[PDB]
Amino acid sequence: MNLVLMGLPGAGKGTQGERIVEDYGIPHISTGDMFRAAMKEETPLGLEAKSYIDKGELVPDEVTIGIVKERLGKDDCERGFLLDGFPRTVAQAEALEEILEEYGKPIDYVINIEVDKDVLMERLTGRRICSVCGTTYHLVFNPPKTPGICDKDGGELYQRADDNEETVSKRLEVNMKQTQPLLDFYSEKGYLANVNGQRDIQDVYADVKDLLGGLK
Ligand SMILES: Nc1ncnc2c1ncn2[C@@H]1O[C@H](COP(=O)(O)OP(=O)(O)OP(=O)(O)OP(=O)(O)OP(=O)(O)OC[C@H]2O[C@@H](n3cnc4c(N)ncnc43)[C@H](O)[C@@H]2O)[C@@H](O)[C@H]1O
Ligand SMILES: [Mg+2]
Ligand SMILES: [Zn+2]
Repeated sequence: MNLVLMGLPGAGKGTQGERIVEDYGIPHISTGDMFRAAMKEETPLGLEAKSYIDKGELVPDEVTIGIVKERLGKDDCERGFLLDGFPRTVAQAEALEEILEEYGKPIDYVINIEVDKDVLMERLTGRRICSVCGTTYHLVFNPPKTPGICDKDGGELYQRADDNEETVSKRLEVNMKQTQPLLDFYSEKGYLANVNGQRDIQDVYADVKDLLGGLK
């Protein structure tokens, strides 16, 4: 089960991925999460990536591809993996092709979670994340039972630094111009799957799960 999750900022990659990992147990590989973890530990990678992430810009291809290549080679990817937020440029897609060719783990499906750009600002500014487990909530669409705290572990929730109007706008701008070329790239390969992401979380996952049967 080799999967790629793609979608505009806030479309629900992390939300849907959390459901996939629970049902199948494949590693959830999010480049965004990897960069932020690096930013927290203040590693050289983290500091370099921060400049781009804080502005809502894409981190350069070379360094991004490098960390994904190493990640996909780990033992936990033996039965499959879930890429989240990578690739997000045709160049990264072409690089991944070579990487998976080397590992002998070609992509089964590229799942595009389609959501109108006009509703994503609301999805992100209203997002609140658990500082302990990283699961996401939304003040309106999926609120925690007790405001400010995680339903699972009681951890304090926060708002990601880049989820402000200005940066969200840049993120949408930067990723929107990369969207059609990526869709065309995978449509040509014959394994692009489009899912309507503008429905309730479990309804979206129902369609996502419909694509996962028979992948080992
Ligand atoms: N490959 C790469 N190359 C170069 N640079 C890279 C890179 N990868 C990462 N980067 C850098 O890292 C930065 C951050 O990357 P990243 O963390 O990947 O940013 P992102 O792509 O913008 O995605 P998000 O995490 O913000 O949203 P999501 O789709 O996972 O949504 P979620 O499930 O939380 O949902 C959002 C909200 O909506 C709610 N929600 C979810 N589903 C629904 C639903 N069905 N209905 C209503 N609300 C919902 C949630 O509760 C939540 O509040 C980038 O901007 C870039 O700078
Ligand atoms: Mg995410
Ligand atoms: Zn939590």
